[PDB]
Amino acid sequence: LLRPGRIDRKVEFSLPDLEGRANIFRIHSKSMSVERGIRWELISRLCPNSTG
Amino acid sequence: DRGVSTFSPEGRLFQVEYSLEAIKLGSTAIGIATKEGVVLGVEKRATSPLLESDSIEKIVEIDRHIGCAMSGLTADARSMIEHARTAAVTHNLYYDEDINVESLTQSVCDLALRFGEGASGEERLMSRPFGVALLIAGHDADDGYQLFHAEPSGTFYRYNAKAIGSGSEGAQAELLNEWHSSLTLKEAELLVLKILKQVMEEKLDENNAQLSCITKQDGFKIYDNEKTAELIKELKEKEAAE
Amino acid sequence: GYDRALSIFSPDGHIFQVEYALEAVKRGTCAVGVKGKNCVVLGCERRSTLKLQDTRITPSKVSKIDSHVVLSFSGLNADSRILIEKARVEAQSHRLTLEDPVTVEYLTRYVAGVQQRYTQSGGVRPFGVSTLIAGFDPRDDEPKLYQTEPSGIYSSWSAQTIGRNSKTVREFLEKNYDRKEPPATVEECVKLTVRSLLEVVQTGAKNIEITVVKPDSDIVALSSEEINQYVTQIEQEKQE
Amino acid sequence: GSRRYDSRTTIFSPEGRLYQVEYALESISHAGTAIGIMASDGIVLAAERKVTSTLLEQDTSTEKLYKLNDKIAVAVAGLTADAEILINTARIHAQNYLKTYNEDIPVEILVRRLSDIKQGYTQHGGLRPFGVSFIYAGYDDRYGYQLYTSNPSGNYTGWKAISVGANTSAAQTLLQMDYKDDMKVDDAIELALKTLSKTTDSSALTYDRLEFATIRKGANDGEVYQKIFKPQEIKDILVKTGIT
Amino acid sequence: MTDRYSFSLTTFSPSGKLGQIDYALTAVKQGVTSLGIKATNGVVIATEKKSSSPLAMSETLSKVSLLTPDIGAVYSGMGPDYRVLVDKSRKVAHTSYKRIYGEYPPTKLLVSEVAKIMQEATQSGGVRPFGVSLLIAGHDEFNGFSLYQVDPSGSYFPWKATAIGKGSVAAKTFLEKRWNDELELEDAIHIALLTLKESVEGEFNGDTIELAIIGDENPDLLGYTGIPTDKGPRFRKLTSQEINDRLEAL
Amino acid sequence: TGYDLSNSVFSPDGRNFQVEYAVKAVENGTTSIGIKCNDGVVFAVEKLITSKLLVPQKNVKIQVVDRHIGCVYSGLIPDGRHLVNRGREEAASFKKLYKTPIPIPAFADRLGQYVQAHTLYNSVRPFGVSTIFGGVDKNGAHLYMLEPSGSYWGYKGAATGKGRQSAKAELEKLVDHHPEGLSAREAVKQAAKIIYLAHEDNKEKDFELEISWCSLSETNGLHKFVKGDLLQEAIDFAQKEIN
Amino acid sequence: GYDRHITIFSPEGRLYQVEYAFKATNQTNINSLAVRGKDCTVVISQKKVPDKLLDPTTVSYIFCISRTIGMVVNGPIPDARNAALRAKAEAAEFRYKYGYDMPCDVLAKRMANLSQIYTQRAYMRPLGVILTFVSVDEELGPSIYKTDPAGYYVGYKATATGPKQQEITTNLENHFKKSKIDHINEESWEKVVEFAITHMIDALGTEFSKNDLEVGVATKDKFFTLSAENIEERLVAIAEQ
Amino acid sequence: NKIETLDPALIRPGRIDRKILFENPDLSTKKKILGIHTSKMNLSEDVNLETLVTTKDDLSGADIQAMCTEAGLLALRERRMQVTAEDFKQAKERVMKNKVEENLEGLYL
Amino acid sequence: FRNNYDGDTVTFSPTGRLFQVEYALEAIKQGSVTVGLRSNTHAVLVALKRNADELSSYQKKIIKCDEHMGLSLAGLAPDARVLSNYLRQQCNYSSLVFNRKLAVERAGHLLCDKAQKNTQSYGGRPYGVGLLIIGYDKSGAHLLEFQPSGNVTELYGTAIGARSQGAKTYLERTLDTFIKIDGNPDELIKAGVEAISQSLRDESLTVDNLSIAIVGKDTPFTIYDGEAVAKYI
Repeated sequence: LLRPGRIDRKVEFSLPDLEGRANIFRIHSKSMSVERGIRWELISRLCPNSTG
Repeated sequence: DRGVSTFSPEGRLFQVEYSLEAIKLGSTAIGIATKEGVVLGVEKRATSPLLESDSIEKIVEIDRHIGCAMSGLTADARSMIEHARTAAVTHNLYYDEDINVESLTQSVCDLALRFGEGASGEERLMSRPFGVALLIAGHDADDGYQLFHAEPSGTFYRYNAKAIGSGSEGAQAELLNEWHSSLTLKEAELLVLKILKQVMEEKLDENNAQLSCITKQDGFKIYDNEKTAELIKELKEKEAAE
Repeated sequence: GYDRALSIFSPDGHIFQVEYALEAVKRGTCAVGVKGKNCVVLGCERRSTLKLQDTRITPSKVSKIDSHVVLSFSGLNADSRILIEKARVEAQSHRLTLEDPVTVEYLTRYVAGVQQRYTQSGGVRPFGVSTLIAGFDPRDDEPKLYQTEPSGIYSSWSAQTIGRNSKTVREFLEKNYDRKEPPATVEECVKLTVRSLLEVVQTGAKNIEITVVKPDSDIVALSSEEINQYVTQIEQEKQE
Repeated sequence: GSRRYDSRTTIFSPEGRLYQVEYALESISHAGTAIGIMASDGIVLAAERKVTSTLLEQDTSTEKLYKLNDKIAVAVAGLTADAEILINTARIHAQNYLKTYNEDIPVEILVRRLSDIKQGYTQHGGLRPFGVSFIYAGYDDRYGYQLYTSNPSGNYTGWKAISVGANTSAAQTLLQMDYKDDMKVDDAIELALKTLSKTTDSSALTYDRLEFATIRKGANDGEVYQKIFKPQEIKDILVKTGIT
Repeated sequence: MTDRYSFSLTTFSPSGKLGQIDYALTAVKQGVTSLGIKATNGVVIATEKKSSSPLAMSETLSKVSLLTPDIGAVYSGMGPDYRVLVDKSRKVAHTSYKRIYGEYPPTKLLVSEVAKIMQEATQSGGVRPFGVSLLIAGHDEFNGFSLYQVDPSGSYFPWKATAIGKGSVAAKTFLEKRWNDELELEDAIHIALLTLKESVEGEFNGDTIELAIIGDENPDLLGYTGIPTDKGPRFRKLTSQEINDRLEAL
Repeated sequence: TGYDLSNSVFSPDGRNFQVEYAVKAVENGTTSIGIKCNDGVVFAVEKLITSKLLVPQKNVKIQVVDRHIGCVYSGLIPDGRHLVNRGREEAASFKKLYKTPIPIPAFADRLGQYVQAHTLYNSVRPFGVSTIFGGVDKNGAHLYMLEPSGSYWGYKGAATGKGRQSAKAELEKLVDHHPEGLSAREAVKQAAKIIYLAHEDNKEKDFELEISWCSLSETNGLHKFVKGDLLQEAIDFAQKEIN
Repeated sequence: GYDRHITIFSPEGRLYQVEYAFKATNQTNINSLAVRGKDCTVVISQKKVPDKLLDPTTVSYIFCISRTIGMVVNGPIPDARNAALRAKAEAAEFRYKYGYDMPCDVLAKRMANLSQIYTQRAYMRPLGVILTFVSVDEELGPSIYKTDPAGYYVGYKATATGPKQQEITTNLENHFKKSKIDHINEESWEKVVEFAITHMIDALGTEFSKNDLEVGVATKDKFFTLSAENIEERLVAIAEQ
Repeated sequence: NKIETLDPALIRPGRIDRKILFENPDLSTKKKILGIHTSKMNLSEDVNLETLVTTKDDLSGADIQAMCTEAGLLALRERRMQVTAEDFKQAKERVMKNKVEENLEGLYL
Repeated sequence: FRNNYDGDTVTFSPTGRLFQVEYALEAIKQGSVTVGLRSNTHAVLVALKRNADELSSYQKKIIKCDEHMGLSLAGLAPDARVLSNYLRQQCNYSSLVFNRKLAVERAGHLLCDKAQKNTQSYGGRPYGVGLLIIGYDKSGAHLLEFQPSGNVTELYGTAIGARSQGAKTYLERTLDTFIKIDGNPDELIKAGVEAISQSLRDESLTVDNLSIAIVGKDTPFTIYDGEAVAKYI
């Protein structure tokens, strides 16, 4: 299957940088009521690289 | 073993790649330099009310007109600071002259560089370049006020504004816009504290922030408690309009 | 002899050795310091359980480094012996060259520089040893209580716990001492140190040493009858 | 060739307990038993030989109890080769201190320095550490009799009774029940020989598999006298106690 | 240019007891047979010394070597290790010995010096242990005749009788019975040759069998009889004829 | 398996396998020839012109030792330069002691010890180069080759590099046809021929011919490069021969 | 595993480096024969047929150690040069200190000590050559000593080295035991040469020519090779006979 | 015991949400657990609840189960007709002794 | 990849390659691009100064050894600092004793010996840096290319760093043009401006980033930047 023809693109998805993981945290957090003024980037900073 | 000798596939030194992560854990330090004064403001780490916050230091005098901030492995950075102190005194003897911040920056990188592998032109007694980065600031006529950021790489860059430690990435993003040529000492001071609360996990206090400056008038001078408090108090009044 | 690299940084930006060193400290049996504004009070557990061990000639953890500088530890018992000798020579080297006994502040940096040299050299493993350093600065009566890490970092602390089960002991010091005003007298302060140690020791009066060091090189040791006196008070609190 | 290969014994262990030192205690317990019993008026010191071969002239050759000087005798358990180097080092150290200060070295000082050498080996020596425990039976006027033992770790601990070598627990347990604080040297002689026989698998522990020494201040005109007891003198006191 | 080793290759086995000490010992056992009987008026040391190739000179091959004119020694194990260890032992004894005493070393003393050197080989990184066992047979005033056995472990003990090499087990037992408290010099040699025949049978020419005694004193051998109160060489290396003679009186 | 890896440990056949690895570089390197002639020795080396960025006559591998020994080498280029330095060190030291030029036999003997020394070290790698060296001295013309493994012999003719196969097959027939040898002058033309047969092998890039010589009669037992009219005729005439 | 690979004592106690070294000699395929004359020591050896690249007259096996000692080396060609240094250098050493050159027995003792040392360090390995020192000592008269990579050594009445040493031994065994002579009792050294060549041709089965030869004769206070003219003159007598 | 005994695969993390790490009983915990056990042993009421806690070495509630069993085991050997204050106290020493014996002395250096 | 041999410097693969050198060639391409060209009477270096970010100031890449000699760094930056201090001392010594300036050929040769030495034995990294050494001496203008391996080679133009092929394309066409230009600084510099625009793809010059230096017959070592380089553009 790996041989060419069959598979024309191969792409590695990896755990993103701090700015993207701020964005993934951002979407979920918005949906919930929170005390506003929240620094999304603060919460992501502490977390090492991590899954969605 | 993975020595200093043996490189990564790209060709980088191992220790240079690892040291980036070491610094990241370190204490956040924020430097904005202007031609009206270098302002160094740092986060003091605290784990207890029982820790005594007077004793600890993260801004360290290296010379009469030289201030420094340290991040990385602290215990390795304590030696680094002792030798830097030696270098400065030794120059002062030879030329009867206050070392340029820039030369001092180079003299320190030459001393981190020296391993343990076993050379044939050099003295070995370490194992690696230190995996600590330092912000070396100071004043001299030629360049005016300066702020340097030394890497474990054996590379020095001069900066207008540089943030290292935990908050490296988010502080830098603001510092590009907000830093200007127009800024003076009172301007600079307020800005540093503002960035510092966003990247500080807990609240901002005058008892977990330590400010200093290098001015040419005073040399290296650590601000008392009272000034620090007052600039915090002044920043509050503006935040409550919102 | 050995000189090959062991200061090889992890890819998680740490010396491996330094991690292992931290692990070791814990195991050493607890030592506690709480300074008053008129004393430093030192408590520690010693081995004395074993019938047919003569305590007079079994070495005591608490160590004279100078008449007014004392040192206690948690960690490798082998490596401490080396440590204590190093401090003793330095202490005397100050009186020889700069004159006057070590300032406490100066001995704290000396002790720290030994650990640091072990991390600069790849050859030499850091000691797995933390120490409590306490004393009176020259010409002065101010109590200093210092703390070390085996990694080569030092700091001053109002109260401290190192060694076995720091958790229970830490939680007690956060409620029983407050930083705004230190214990007023020697007697009030001895009682708190005693109360804290018995938490993880469980009773005894024979096994535990309490050593009070007061200004002007006064080191005096509490009799077992005096230790129990404090226990007798505390039994009444626990009952009510 | 030499770069590739490693036999580093100078790794800081992750358990806080260096693995090489662990194995040297195993090796100690293969070697015969040596017992230090401290009494107010002396140290009664006795160690069984571990050879038992008949062709071998055990009689002549002391191999465990070595007299360093007048007040200090050492019993060996562990590796006999490693041990020889430390005997010469311990002998020269007591002489040098005696020369400088004109006082027999306090016991404390001597034991500490020797322990610190063992320590040094794993500190950054690169050396495998000596796999020997020594009971240093010592006297000095100030502190009375003093009894200390060493470890391959380079740690010493004082005691009023100690055992090393084989049957550490079996010997220690008997001494705890039978020895009382106040028993004198006189009792301890009788006590030592009998507990050893009972630990060992031998039906009677012969005089020729024994080494016996005492350090006592009950030698007249305020003096200190040691005597490594000769194999036949061990035999008479062996008969009294009924082992034979 | 020194090997980049900086540490002891020798490690404790995880069950105790050095790997390398065990490794060195096997060689002594594998190597050819030697026996010795300590006696009251001498010491007999005996070894097999088979032709390497008939064309090879079988006279220049030696396994007896001198340490002092009074003390001789024989080994089993690695041949090249022995030669060097002897040379070191001449210096360790003689010079240093003369400076602190100015005599020939007594046997007890000489044997102890050798023990430390074996230990230092092993301990030292980059240098693997000497795997040879030597029997040092000698005379001193204060202990009469003495026989010590020196193990490659750096340990020594004196023995009434001992054997090392392949045939050691058989030999020791044979001897054990024959050994007496009072022994004739003549009988010690008869008994020695009798056992040696059983180690490997045939080749009993006194050429291929190397025999020495630490016999009685000679101002004759000394080469000055002008004062004959001086001790002569105690050590004597026997001729082939002498051995031939012993076979008839056995 | 493991004996191979460990530098300076007997392979189970015999002799460290790294010494064999080093030989392989020398084959991959450029042609170098050394010809013993009546008068003296004639060296030629193939200098590839990869590009015209390269400076004509100026990427010489020809390095004088003392003043009467040419040295030229094939294989790993840095390794040569270290062994080249070593020859220099050795020549001077002889003149300290004995106040006169080193003989060529003595040079061949003393250079060879240096290779062996590093290859009974595990810590210091093999040399990756065969060196052709020689000159004319008081004791006459002499030609030696130091193999990568360290062996010195007299040679009528010597060759190393990729095109030694071509070089060898000619030199055997040239000696068969001329057992009385040939003058160094004629051999300037004949060196040029030999190199042309070897550039069949190294046909990928163009080349530049460089001869040097040390001759008894004509360079007066000093070593100097061949250039101008001597070199030109050698090019011109050889060309015709090989067509 | 590991123990075996590098120098250190294997579990068995075997030194694998040494075993391999003995194979190494045979790989050069050189064969030697040495006999004892009455007053000379004749050693003769093969040399592989010359290349047109090489010079056929060059030799590199023979090395004049001192006036007394000549040496012929069988084994690795590169290591033979290495070994040749140490023999001459220690030969000269003895002249300064003790005032004269080493005997044959005494030079062997010294090389053997050196060999042993080379084996213990990792970095150092035993010289893979087998060395054949020839001499006429005064005290021992005609002498041959064979010194091994191990550091092992012993004198010989007559010796052989190489893959086909097996054939030579059997010939010399026949030669010297039946007669019952420890060495050749023929006085003229020329007839010892005549005769050692004769035994070589017989034993390996292949005739020798000037080019394979190479004749070493050591005498009292001299080591010499025979001139090429003389090599050819011995051939005329050998064929008639 | 752990999720590392299983091949890990527990799907949807937030679908298994919070995970609970059991610490072992501490000093205060084992008072209460003790109180149940001592009510079964006849006449052990005499020995104050608190002082029972103090005199023993810090141990888990499981080891109280071992100790309570030890009291009855000793009462059976003695043919102690009714469980006493003396049994409960004796019980502490033998139970603590078992646990130390079972441990292997590897020597803290 | 790791594999092969590179923790061990001595040991090589069957082919004979040492992996350490391969990595060191890659290292060049990661860092600064610099181009050189020379006429018979002048020697030119054109270096693109670079930084980490905007607030960072730009940082020299030509480090002046002497009034008569220079070098430019492109692979490892700590390595270059070492060699330059070293080379400063060697020019002093040679000028002091022999009264003769350290000529560019020897200087590359002394330098090879130092790098080679660290790679010969255990201990010591290969110097990964590629240096382009210019110098003006009695025998006119030289440009040498210091390989990480320890090989020097005389060239007339060369380009180093990633995508160096573009620059070389230009220089070979105008090889003849460039050499026959002599006595002209302006002319030379103008060509070298164009050489480096071939290399750069999806990347911008800036005049302050562009740093150009000459050394020649009438000119000592001089560095020109800003308004100065605006002239040659």
